[PDB]
Amino acid sequence: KTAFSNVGRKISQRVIHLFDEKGNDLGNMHRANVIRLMDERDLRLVQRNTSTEPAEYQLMTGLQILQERQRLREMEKANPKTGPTLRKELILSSNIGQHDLDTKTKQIQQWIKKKHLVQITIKKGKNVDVSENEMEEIFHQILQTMPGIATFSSRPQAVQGGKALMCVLRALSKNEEKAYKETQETQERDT
RNA sequence: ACAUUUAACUAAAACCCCUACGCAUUUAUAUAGAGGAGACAAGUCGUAACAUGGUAAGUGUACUGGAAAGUGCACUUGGACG
Ligand SMILES: [K+]
Ligand SMILES: [K+]
Ligand SMILES: [K+]
Ligand SMILES: [Mg+2]
Ligand SMILES: [Mg+2]
Ligand SMILES: [Mg+2]
Ligand SMILES: [Mg+2]
Ligand SMILES: [Mg+2]
Repeated sequence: KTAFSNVGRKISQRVIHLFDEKGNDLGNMHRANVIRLMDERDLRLVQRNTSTEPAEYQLMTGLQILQERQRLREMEKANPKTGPTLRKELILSSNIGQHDLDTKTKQIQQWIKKKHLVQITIKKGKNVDVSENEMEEIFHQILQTMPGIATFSSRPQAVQGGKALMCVLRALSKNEEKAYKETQETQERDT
């Protein structure tokens, strides 16, 4: 995380683009001169933008730093963007039992309702040789439990020289979900 | 409930009842279906225990969880400890 707080007296860079407490642009200056300003005016230094090639810092009072920090947290509460997508993964075997596959299927379902990405790998079993098409059946069994709740993010693909298949499942987009409801309703009208 | 009559110059003859057992009660077997234990065997998913077993283990109790188990409270050492 990046916090809106006083950077301190030790500034990372040597050349610093500085602004005034009122926003007046003071231009670029050396960090040694900035520390002298912070002491002469009794002000603290915050980092407003780092993307700019010349590092941009602004002088601010403790009261201002508080108001901005309060402002920002009122925006994020109003607009809490879910930034990270978490890639959960399950390595399965071809000879997995039904009780174990039913347990791992329920686990996959809970990951999809949380809007995660589920990478499913299926590997050849111990003492067992299987047709690569048979391994692909498990993917369709897992997804069949989630008819209108999930779909192939990446379709089944052979990996490790064909020894083990791979896949990625995802939650259906809102548009794809309304389409499924529509198609399902049309079938209801037909029947 | 039943009630002793005839007979008696030797003495004997009459005497003969009916109510229970069932839709009760006792015990057991058979049968729809649902579970447990053990044996064989070692497939499936984890690695809970045994080493400080990789979060020391366990007792009681509570809650929770695919599963061993996890966590809380007290207790035990059948653990450790300048
Ligand atoms: K344990
Ligand atoms: K132990
Ligand atoms: K206990
Ligand atoms: Mg990861
Ligand atoms: Mg263990
Ligand atoms: Mg342990
Ligand atoms: Mg305990
Ligand atoms: Mg818990």
